[PDB]
Amino acid sequence: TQPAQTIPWGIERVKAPSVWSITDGSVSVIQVAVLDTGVDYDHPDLAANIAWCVSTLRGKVSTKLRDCADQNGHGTHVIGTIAALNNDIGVVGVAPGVQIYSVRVLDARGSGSYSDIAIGIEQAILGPDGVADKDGDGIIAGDPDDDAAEVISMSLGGPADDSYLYDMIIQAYNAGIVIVAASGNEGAPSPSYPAAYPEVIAVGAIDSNDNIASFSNRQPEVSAPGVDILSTYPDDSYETLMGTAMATPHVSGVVALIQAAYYQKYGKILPVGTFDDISKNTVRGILHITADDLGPTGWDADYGYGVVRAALAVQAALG
Amino acid sequence: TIRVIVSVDKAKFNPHEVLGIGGHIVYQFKLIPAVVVDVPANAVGKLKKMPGVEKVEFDHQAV
Ligand SMILES: [Ca+2]
Ligand SMILES: [Ca+2]
Ligand SMILES: [Ca+2]
Ligand SMILES: [Ca+2]
Ligand SMILES: [Ca+2]
Ligand SMILES: [Ca+2]
Ligand SMILES: [Ca+2]
Ligand SMILES: [Zn+2]
Ligand SMILES: [Zn+2]
Ligand SMILES: [Zn+2]
Repeated sequence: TQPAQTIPWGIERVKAPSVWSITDGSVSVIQVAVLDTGVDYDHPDLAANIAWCVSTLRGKVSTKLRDCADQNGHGTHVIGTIAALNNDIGVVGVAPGVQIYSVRVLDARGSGSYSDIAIGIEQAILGPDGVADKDGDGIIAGDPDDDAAEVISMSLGGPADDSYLYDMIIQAYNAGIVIVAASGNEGAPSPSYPAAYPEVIAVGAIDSNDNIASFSNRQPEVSAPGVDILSTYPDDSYETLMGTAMATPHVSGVVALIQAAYYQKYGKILPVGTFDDISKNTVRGILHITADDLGPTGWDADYGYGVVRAALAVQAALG
Repeated sequence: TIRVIVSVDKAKFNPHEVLGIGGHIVYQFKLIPAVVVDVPANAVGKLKKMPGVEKVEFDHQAV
């Protein structure tokens, strides 16, 4: 039997609930692709937002449920942080009405290969129809005629850089898609890849006293709740975890909210923007200037621009 | 066998010919000119000189 709904502190922290009266993310053209261990697809607090379930493990693309299910819990938890439903049970995500493409690129261990991950990105871009730009107009993310995700969320990272992974990230960036990745968990001076690419938002982790977590790789672009994160977990349950894997979906939920609220108002999505951005004209510029500036002023190596805040980002986007 | 990712010149490279060096194709990317291939550990040098092969990269694991 299911617990009554609670709002995990991290959702409160990124100022999501005050957005939901404008949008919960449930604007038709918007999808979030979660590249992870898969998803507990019948989870009562997730089922209704899972729009597509793909797997790329071992180089072999599969839409079979045996293949797409979460055998770990890591992807179920992450996904619940973006998109657990706003109802009577369990938890609630940053964007509790957004459609999710669960793209299974990590195995039963929470570990995955670069080549499966790169296939995963291509699949997020292609969407279930297996075509990127179906009408050949150049618009992919935000084109309601295509089925590309507008957000790619990667709670994974590794120390190695390759041009095949790098070129896939340029493809997603050029497709107009916001890429979000965990900075990593080694307490290192800089982020893991792909978080470290200029096309990708590197996300670091804070705890409930707003301190940066000791394990969070430094030099992120933004930071988010990532210690003591309650979310969904198999089978049809809940668990509390820590890591930059937990911080990353908070930032992807905020992005979905921006793009969903902007589309709803303007019938187009915002451009992605740059790692440097401080304008109000791109998703990343808005994320930077509306982040809660913790530590030294402006960008710092612990928190990056600061803790992302949906309620101000969205106000700024519609401003 | 090891699994590598070959950056290719579309108009020089033949996926059917990696069999020549003991290889087979795993996945051909649609959006990037690259192909995931499985090959004998000692064929990497041969693979590197195959026609249409521009770069051979190795696979890595992420947590
Ligand atoms: Ca279940
Ligand atoms: Ca709920
Ligand atoms: Ca498509
Ligand atoms: Ca299009
Ligand atoms: Ca179009
Ligand atoms: Ca879309
Ligand atoms: Ca700061
Ligand atoms: Zn993890
Ligand atoms: Zn093989
Ligand atoms: Zn490599």
